[PDB]
Amino acid sequence: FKQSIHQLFETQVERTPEAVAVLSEQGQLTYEELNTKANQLAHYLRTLGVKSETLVGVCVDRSLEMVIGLLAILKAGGAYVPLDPTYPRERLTYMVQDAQISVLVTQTQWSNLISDYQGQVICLDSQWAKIASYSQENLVNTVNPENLAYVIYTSGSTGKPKGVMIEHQSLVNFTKLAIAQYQITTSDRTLQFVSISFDVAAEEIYVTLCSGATLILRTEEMISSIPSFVQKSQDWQITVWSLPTAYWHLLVNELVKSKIALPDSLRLVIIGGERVQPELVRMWFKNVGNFPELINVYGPTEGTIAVSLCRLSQLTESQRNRTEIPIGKSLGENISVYVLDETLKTVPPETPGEIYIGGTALARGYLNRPELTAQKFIQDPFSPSERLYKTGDLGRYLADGNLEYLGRVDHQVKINGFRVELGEIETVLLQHHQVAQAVVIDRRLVAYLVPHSTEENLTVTLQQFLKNKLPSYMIPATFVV
Ligand SMILES: Nc1ncnc2c1ncn2[C@@H]1O[C@H](COP(=O)(O)OP(=O)(O)NP(=O)(O)O)[C@@H](O)[C@H]1O
Ligand SMILES: NC(=[NH2+])NCCC[C@H](N)C(=O)O
Ligand SMILES: [Mg+2]
Repeated sequence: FKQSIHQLFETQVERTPEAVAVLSEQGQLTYEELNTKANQLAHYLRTLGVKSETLVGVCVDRSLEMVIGLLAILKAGGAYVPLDPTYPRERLTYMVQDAQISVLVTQTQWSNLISDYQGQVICLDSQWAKIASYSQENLVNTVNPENLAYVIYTSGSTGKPKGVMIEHQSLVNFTKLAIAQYQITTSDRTLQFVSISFDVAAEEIYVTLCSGATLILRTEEMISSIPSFVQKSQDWQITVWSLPTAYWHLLVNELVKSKIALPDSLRLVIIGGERVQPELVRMWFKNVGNFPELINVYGPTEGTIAVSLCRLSQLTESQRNRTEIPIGKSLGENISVYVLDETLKTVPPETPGEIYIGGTALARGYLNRPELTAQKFIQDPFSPSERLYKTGDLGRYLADGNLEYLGRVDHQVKINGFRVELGEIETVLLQHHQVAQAVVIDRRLVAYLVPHSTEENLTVTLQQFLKNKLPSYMIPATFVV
């Protein structure tokens, strides 16, 4: 039963061609229309040399175009590499060079964003008349399941981000499991929330589109305030929210502080990305109750989005009166979530250890980082045909079988909900001429540094320096000497 993610999508299109697939504040596309437009772009991409294992950069804003673009790259047999337009030129250029990207799917408003680029560029906004001349038919046979679907960059502690290579087979497995876990149906309306620079965007997009639900693309404005976010979700009649945990934390505090009613259409809230606060979980159950359903979802990018989940609304009082809220149990049978000792042996229940992931969830590895790949994706000594991914997350299984997240072994953290290696920022700061040694810590980022010379506006100088290298959320608010 061999299948690619776009094939899963294609099966759905055939089932329900006239359903609305994607909605934005600007327009909408039916399943048929999304499929035919992605086919037209895909056919064009094939004529540009895009084929299986070809990496295609995607530098688009959240729009109907974004979705067409992702699906087209997939259908052409390529793997997309998200290139976040809010990142600085130098970071984007690095990714393009590192990934050897020679096709860039973008829009005219982003065209000056690569330190400039010798490959083929397609601007979806200005060249649609050309693209509309290509075939609307599904392409046949362009990938195997072991072929890449996307390469997504994450923070690197040695000083540069690195790409996590995700094959179709792991993504398809994820998507099918999540669809059944969440009970997504053709009646659902899912809010597309996170940037495609984070793999949770793939959950939101593919779970929705491969089940026949409607994907609703959010605006920048709707998240600036919780009342706006809630009211717009009520206007859209949203049934599924997928929220970074830190944003859900904001939401809960504002719910109680105000008398804001949740949308009446909302049936499920999926959270993840960092440790949920038991107090806010208790505050949620007191003020909201058990509907909408609340699920805590865990996993790293390297395990294809998520590997564990816990239905918080199904926890007993006692399970929620604990000091950690569980991250739960494996998303499915072909995914193993282990707590292991230093020799990779399982431990008795309630014994803490490090979380390692096995089975269908695994990334192929890190793009062009053989040392890091060998370090993190380990051959299973007790099952040599298989690999384990070392998560760097500590945890323990409770007697009831639920996994608890216990923290990190290292200096990876989450800032604004985004994965940050403190070593990335620290490594980058050492490159400045007037920094001698440097250390960056949470908690919020504060930089600890001894300069070569003390200049008295060194805050703004190191800030402006990092501004052009690192995403904003990697820039400390304050510095210390
Ligand atoms: N439900 C959860 N509870 C606690 N921690 C979580 C949960 N979900 C994810 N995490 C943490 O987030 C890590 C995985 O981050 P990941 O999803 O790989 O990065 P990201 O947020 O997409 N940003 P990046 O990968 O740098 O672009 C895990 O290893 C945990 O430390
Ligand atoms: N809504 C979700 N399914 N979120 C997934 C949570 C796990 C994911 N690794 C993260 O860091 O966010
Ligand atoms: Mg993830």
